[PDB]
Amino acid sequence: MWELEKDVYVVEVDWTPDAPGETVNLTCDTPEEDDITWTSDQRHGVIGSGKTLTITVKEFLDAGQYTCHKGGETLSHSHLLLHKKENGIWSTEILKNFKNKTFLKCEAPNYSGRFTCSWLVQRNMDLKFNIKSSSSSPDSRAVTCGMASLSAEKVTLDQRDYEKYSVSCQEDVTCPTAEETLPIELALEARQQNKYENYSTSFFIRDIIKPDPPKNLQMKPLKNSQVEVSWEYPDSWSTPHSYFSLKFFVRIQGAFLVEKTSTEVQCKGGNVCVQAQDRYYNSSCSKWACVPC
Amino acid sequence: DVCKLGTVTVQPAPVIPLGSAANISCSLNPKELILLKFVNDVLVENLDHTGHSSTFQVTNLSLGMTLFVCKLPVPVCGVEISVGVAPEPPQNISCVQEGENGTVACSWNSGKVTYLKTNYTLQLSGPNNLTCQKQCFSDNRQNCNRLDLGINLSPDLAESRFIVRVTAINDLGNSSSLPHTFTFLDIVIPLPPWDIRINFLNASGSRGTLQWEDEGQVVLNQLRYQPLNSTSWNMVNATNAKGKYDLRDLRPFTEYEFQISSKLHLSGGSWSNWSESLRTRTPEEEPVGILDIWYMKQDIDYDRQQISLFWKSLNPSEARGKILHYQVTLQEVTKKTTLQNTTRHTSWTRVIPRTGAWTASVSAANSKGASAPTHINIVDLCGTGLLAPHQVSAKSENMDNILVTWQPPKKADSAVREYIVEWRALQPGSITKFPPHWLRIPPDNMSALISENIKPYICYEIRVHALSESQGGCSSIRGDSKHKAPVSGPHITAITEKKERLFISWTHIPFPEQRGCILHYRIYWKERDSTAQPELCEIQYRRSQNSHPISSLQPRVTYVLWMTAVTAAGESPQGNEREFCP
Amino acid sequence: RCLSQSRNLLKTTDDMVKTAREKLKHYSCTDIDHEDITRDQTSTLKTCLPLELHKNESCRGSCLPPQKTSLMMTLCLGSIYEDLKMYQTEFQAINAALQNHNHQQIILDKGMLVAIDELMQSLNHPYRVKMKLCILLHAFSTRVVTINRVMGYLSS
Amino acid sequence: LGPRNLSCYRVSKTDYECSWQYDGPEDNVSHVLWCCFVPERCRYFSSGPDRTVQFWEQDGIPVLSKVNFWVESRLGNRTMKSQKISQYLYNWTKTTPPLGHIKVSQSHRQLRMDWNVSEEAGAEVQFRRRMPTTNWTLGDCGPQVNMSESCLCPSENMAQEIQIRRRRRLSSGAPGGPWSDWSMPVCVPPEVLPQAKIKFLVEPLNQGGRRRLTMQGQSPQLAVPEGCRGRPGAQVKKHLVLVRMLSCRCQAQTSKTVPLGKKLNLSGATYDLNVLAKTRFGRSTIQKWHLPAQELTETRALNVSVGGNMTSMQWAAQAPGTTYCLEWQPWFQHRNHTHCTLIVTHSWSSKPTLEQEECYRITVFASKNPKNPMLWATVLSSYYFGGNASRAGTPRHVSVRNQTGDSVSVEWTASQLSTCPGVLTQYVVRCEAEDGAWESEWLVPPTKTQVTLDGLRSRVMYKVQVRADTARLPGAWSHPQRFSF
Ligand SMILES: *[C@@H]1O[C@H](CO)[C@@H](O[C@@H]2O[C@H](CO)[C@@H](O[C@@H]3O[C@H](CO)[C@@H](O)[C@H](O[C@H]4O[C@H](CO)[C@@H](O)[C@H](O)[C@@H]4O)[C@@H]3O)[C@H](O)[C@H]2NC(C)=O)[C@H](O)[C@H]1NC(C)=O
Ligand SMILES: *[C@@H]1O[C@H](CO)[C@@H](O)[C@H](O)[C@H]1NC(C)=O
Ligand SMILES: *[C@@H]1O[C@H](CO)[C@@H](O)[C@H](O)[C@H]1NC(C)=O
Ligand SMILES: *[C@@H]1O[C@H](CO)[C@@H](O)[C@H](O)[C@H]1NC(C)=O
Ligand SMILES: *[C@@H]1O[C@H](CO)[C@@H](O)[C@H](O)[C@H]1NC(C)=O
Ligand SMILES: *[C@@H]1O[C@H](CO)[C@@H](O)[C@H](O)[C@H]1NC(C)=O
Repeated sequence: MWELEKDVYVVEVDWTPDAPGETVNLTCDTPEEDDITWTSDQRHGVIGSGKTLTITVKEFLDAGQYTCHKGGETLSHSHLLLHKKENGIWSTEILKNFKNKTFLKCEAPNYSGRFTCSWLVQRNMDLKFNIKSSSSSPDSRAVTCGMASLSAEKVTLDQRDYEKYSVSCQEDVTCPTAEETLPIELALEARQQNKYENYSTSFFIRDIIKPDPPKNLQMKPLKNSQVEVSWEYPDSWSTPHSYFSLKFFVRIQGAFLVEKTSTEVQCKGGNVCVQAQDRYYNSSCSKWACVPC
Repeated sequence: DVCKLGTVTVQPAPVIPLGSAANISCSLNPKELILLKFVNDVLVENLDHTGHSSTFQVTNLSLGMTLFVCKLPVPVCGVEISVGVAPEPPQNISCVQEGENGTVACSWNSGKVTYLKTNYTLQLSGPNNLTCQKQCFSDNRQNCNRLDLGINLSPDLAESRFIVRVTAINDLGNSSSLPHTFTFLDIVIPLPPWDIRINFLNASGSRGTLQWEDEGQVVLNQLRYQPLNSTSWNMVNATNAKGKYDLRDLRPFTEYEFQISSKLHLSGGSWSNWSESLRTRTPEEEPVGILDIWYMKQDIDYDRQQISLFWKSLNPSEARGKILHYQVTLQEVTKKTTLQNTTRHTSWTRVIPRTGAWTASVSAANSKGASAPTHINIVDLCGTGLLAPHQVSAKSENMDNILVTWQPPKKADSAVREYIVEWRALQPGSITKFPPHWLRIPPDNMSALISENIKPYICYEIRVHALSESQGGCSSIRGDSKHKAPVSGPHITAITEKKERLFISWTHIPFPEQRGCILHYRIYWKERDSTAQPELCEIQYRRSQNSHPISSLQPRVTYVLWMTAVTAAGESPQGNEREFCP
Repeated sequence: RCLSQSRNLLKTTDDMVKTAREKLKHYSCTDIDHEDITRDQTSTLKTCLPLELHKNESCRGSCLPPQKTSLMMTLCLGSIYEDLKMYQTEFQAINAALQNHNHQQIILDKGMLVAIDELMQSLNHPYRVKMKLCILLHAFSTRVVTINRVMGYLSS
Repeated sequence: LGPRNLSCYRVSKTDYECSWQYDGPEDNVSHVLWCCFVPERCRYFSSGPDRTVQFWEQDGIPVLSKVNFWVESRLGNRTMKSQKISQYLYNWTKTTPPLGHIKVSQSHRQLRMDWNVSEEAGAEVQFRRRMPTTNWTLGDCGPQVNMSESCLCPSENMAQEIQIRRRRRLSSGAPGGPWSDWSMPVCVPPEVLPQAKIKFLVEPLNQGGRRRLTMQGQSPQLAVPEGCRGRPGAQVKKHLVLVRMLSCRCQAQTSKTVPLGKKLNLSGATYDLNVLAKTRFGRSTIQKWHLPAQELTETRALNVSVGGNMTSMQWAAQAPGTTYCLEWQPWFQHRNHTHCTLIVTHSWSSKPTLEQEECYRITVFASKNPKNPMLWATVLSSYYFGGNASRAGTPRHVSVRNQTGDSVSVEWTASQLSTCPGVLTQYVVRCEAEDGAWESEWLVPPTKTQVTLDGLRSRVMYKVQVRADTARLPGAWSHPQRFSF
């Protein structure tokens, strides 16, 4: 029942068969007062007389483009969305949840203050989006990030392909700190051509960070069929590597964790592969880097 | 604080009596409310103007402590509630004191557990204005069913009647006990004495002296002494022994355990716990029994005949103690002659001329000394057949038992005064390493039942002699307890023909082949082409026999010879074969 | 060094928070209710930064190595000391109050308390109780993580 | 004729559908679906051949008001229409099949299928299963408790196809939606695998003491329904074999799992071969093969030293430094007491196990790794006779029969050493006259039980004696036999 932006209103309808819709009033943004024509794009013919038209909304037939008009000149218009609601819980059919029953998966590569937030849309017929930091207090942490971009990744869940939209966001503080006390909270505004959806998320960027696979892996040949496997810290990871440090999982193809940059192991007939996790938290681990024995 | 969403309040208190009900009121800061009750941290219980202040009544609180969480789902606050009872009035109040130098402690029964932290106080009062008091905290971890008071009042002043009281306090309701009284003349439990030693005197294991050091006020004492033969302990009482006692009628050369308990007064005080068990070794004693000595008469020659010396001791009454020396004396009765020797073992051999009578004696010399010289008058090994008894019948109902019955001889049984029965094994030649084993049976008893030093499936030889000082009787026969079928038969070794008689000679079939007493042999001979029943000759077994004659057969016709060894319980199968054409 | 003691402190604090999560699961110890004990001398979270991560510069000791001497990082060490002081004081208070009642479901193992004590030696010189312990742990875990980070960067 | 059985409904949360069946030829059909209502307002959809038009919520269709659907089919110069239908579209919901991989668990005559479904509400569940050679059969799943759902099936002996479907049952215990479509097929294998006779090739071990086993590549086929591919219900996932050596048990247990059809080096020992097949539940069953032991023809030297409280055996091993295993098996008895060691000589204490008068098998194995069967080398499995063999080697029942006027024949039953290979070597028979003027010896192979003495002088008494000989000690003579002619 509220105004989303200049000359566009979003209302709510109780998505249930035996309940009645809401009543809204629309005024033509014109000081001239007389009998006027109102018309939509969902139906033909004049629908409203007078500058102030009262219309009831209970269905997606009742929403859209409402224009106040006379003669050959267009006076003004307004745009009317909806917002599905069932049993007091809002209905979210624009985005599809991941394997983890969550909607927005945000991930960062390091501690620079930057991340990317990906979600799984279900169709592509006229989707519009928005990212903003839903901050209440003046002390709440603020992101300053922009436009969403489609990503060519088509990921398969339940034997069906869904398209990953992504956004590349960057947090900012006037001067850095050592740790994060207030979480980053983000509000998403999905919209399919009339339908409106609000999504939310909240996270510290220390429990989502995902490192990169090791870049320079080599396998030095030793006596008694033993081998020296070596890697390196990824360059995208933060600096210095003494204040921020990793913890590599090593497996041969049950895995063993190390903190040095070289290891003694022996092969079995396949590959040897390492990961790169953050040593403190259970922040998610990178992808493997391998050499074939 | 932490309950930033409001508060929770209880009525009447977080501590309640058993089975009651409690009002719980949740209040929210101005501008659904569920209750979570958990039993021992286990979920078993579950469920705006009214939500600003919501009151509930809770009953049926189980035995223990439980948590109510008032959750608006986000939590608001909570309170930890506990249930309990007032302590039971204690019962069975007792107190303990340890000897002349020992403080007073006490013990009591607290009864039921309140599942809550309680405490107890212990008041001691007594005449001449003596008093003391200490407390103890009993909770979910530590239990106070005993306490020490820590004051050592004088036990010599035993003319006071003192008062013990124990009182229980908790958060819910106090409780008390009976104002118990105790007579101080019997509150003291004496400590066990020390320096309990055993001194050996009178050169006899029955006599000893037992010493100990204790308080000189002790009037009653008891001693426990016993050997290791039985778990029963011999008790003895004593009044005013004053640290020393004498012990008579003790089994000699027997290890003993010694324990002691004290008592200060016949009508006062209490007994004493037994001290450490003392292991004491009783010295030796001189045996007074008589050991029989057995002999043999093997005739090397008329003037150099062999006499054996055998004995066996198997009871700790004739060879008790560290016995090492055996002085053996052989005396001639007809003429004054004797021979002496020193032996360490149970067997000996001697060479004596056959002329003259004999008396054989041996001593039993332990560390204490030599026992009575065991002597036996000796007659000839085998005498006349007039006093020789009839055929002794041996019956074996067990694999390790033979019952032998000897009929009285044709001579009257008044002459015989003692019967000697000896068993031994058999060998192809002469045996001296294995001793013959003996027993004694009076003539008045009918039979003899031997169940020792006997092994089934070996043929043994028994002998019985009627012992007389002039000329005893002698008889012997062979037998075994249990025998089975022999595994095979011996060999027809040598064959000869002479003076119209055909002689067959063999050797001695070894010991494991018999598996008992071999009783006879059966020799079967026939013709080579004769498939009918072979004709048979019977040989009764004799140990000295190794050859057998047979009559003349058909000349110029070949004959086949074989044999079997037959006992009572079985028959040996066919052995080797012989072919002979006379 | 303080580095190995700090690793020991992290390991024992992780063990304790594991025990608290296992035991006080019915209690609010999951969500976060993230608030820390200290707010005035909070220069732990502002000064304990490396050299090349200063973008605006406006905002004695034994484990400060001579190879990495600075006129800034001493403030980080002092703030670590004061935070450890407050944490040990209220942890001693919660441990003392934990045994005045008959609940023995959570027992603070003295490993982290002796680790804090040795760290102090090295650096310088009802139902509300369970909730206060829980929030103290939920802030102390990230505080010991920060202290490990800064000790590893400084000493090495 | 014409269109019939119109049915529109809702699929997923934000999409709708309609379907109808035609009676008559479909050569040049065209179908139009007319949907309309009053708020009069009408709309048409054209599909042509296809019969699965979709109209999601923002296609200007009403989904919260009564609408009337009908279908018109256009053929040549003729139109025909089906029945009207009036219904809502929001609660006439078609529910999806159980999405994702549905888990199957096995038990005795039990197949338990568990699945997760997106909507937490419980729903009615039906199944339909097909045998490899028959048509389908139906079956209800009955009430369940719910998040997830569970269902049962009796496990048949061979493989079978099974399919599942649902329906969102209304709260009043009524059918509140159309039937769902079947999920993807679940093919389940036989509960017990009927094993076929696979082939093995026997090979005598070489001079070095190695035999070779190369399993052939063969496998039977299981008859399965049409849809059984890509899953272990069609064929078994993998074949395997398990080799076990029951000869040197002195170390820990070491059984080796090998893929079927590869070369393997095996010793001269008793082996157990298991042929197993891992299905989607686990290891199905076992095909048994028993390998008896063989021995190298090359006799090799061995030295022994027994007596007192000390026992040892010495030889010349190929190389020290590697762990060996020695085993003792008295061949003559039932091998009640087991005795082996895991350690060139070995020293140990004497016990009443190796001191009797029966033949012992001593087997020596050289080992390098207790994880594989290839590094166990057959050093020697030899036969020995402990104790005084001279007493046991004495022949029994020596019989002499006159053949001619100058020759006789001596025959005897074989000694205890004859049945024991590798120890008995020779029979020595001594013929000597009693006057001492003639002594002679005859040598007899151990495989002959008789001998003939020729050239014997007449009317002279002769004594004859027999013994048995071995490779280390002579034998005592028998009972002498006296004869004359
Ligand atoms: C995401 O979507 C949710 C919907 O689930 C949305 O919550 C809605 O927010 C709007 C605006 O924040 C609410 O509309 C308000 O309603 C209250 C009382 O109902 C009014 O007082 C408000 O009046 C405003 O507008 C007037 C006219 O312009 C002004 O005169 C006045 O001063 C106010 O500015 C306003 O109409 C709406 O009620 C909720 N829906 C609920 C509570 O169910 C949420 O805001 C969206 N965004 C985010 C970031 O979550
Ligand atoms: C609880 O409150 C009711 C009324 O407020 C009162 O009657 C009752 O006695 C109270 N119970 C307790 C245990 O205080
Ligand atoms: C015991 O408790 C009752 C309860 O009021 C009190 O009146 C009394 O004084 C108490 N007595 C003692 C000895 O504590
Ligand atoms: C759906 O909801 C409407 C609401 O009026 C009700 O009449 C109808 O029975 C429900 N069920 C179906 C199958 O239409
Ligand atoms: C269903 O989801 C649960 C999550 O609780 C998971 O443990 C299980 O593996 C899933 N799959 C099933 C039951 O087939
Ligand atoms: C074996 O027995 C024979 C016959 O008694 C004997 O002569 C020989 O010495 C014995 N040898 C051993 C080693 O016991």
